[PDB]
Amino acid sequence: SLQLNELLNAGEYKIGELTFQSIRSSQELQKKNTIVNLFGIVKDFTPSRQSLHGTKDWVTTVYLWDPTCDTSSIGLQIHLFSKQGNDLPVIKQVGQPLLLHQITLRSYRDRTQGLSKDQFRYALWPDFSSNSKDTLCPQPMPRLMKTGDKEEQFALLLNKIWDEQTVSFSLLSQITPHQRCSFYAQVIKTWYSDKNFTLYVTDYTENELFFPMSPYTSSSRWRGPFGRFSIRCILWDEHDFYCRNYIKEGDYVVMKNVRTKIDHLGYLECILHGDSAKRYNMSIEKVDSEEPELNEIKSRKRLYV
DNA sequence: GGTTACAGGGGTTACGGT
Repeated sequence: SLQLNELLNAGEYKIGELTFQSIRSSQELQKKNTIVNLFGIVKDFTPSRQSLHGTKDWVTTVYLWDPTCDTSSIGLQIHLFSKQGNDLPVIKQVGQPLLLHQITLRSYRDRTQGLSKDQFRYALWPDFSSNSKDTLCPQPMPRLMKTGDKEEQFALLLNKIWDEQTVSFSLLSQITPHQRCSFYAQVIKTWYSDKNFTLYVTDYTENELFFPMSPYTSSSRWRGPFGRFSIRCILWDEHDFYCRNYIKEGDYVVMKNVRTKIDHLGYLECILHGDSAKRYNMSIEKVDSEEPELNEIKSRKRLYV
């Protein structure tokens, strides 16, 4: 179980006679497009179907996970393509181990993305942990690979590791552009508007890329903290409706799996986009004032009172 | 080398106090 971890945590590894990369590493935003070989498990998949525009290629889309990501993340987005016919992976159920030889990574919308090479191969195993015995179904020949002994071990582990496991919290000083992160914070300020909800929140730790709140402005109802101790969060859709008249100035919140972003004028922000498709599993929820996880915040607050 | 498939998806100036 650990021999798996050990190789993964390197970022790159090898089975049979070819070299893999882990998912987390691979999610690195590479500007230059490179040739990767992947192995993980299908946390989400679409049916193969012909695409309607351009070359109109056959296309299935999948999200490969491994232990270098948290159990919350679906993982790396990969679109597989076939110009030659419908020889794409026939995926039954989640938790199927999937190897993918000869995929490319390419960044888009500030998110690293898999795109398959024309001559891509794959190999696919069942969801061993399922009661159902038919979780693999027969696969199109053209793009298979006869997998060796070692990789079939790997497959049973990944399904096990996944099955058991189905977060990592930061201070606000520790968050950087374009990441998914989780944190406790107290609310300083809110602003509803027609089109969204906004929270200004803090854990009383300075982040370079936060706005510097002046003590010297006139007629501000912000009483503190001053400088770069507060992030703005923007809640869309369901997150708006739940918080708009629920979360209030001075509440202590815990926010899970939010996405960070630099706004137009160059300050780091939090976005919770609407997420109907149960994909990102982000949350924001009130925390009881006397909780032990909140006392590090309270203490820090004395130091800026 | 990266349309198709993505989606989603979007909002003034650190106040305004809606």
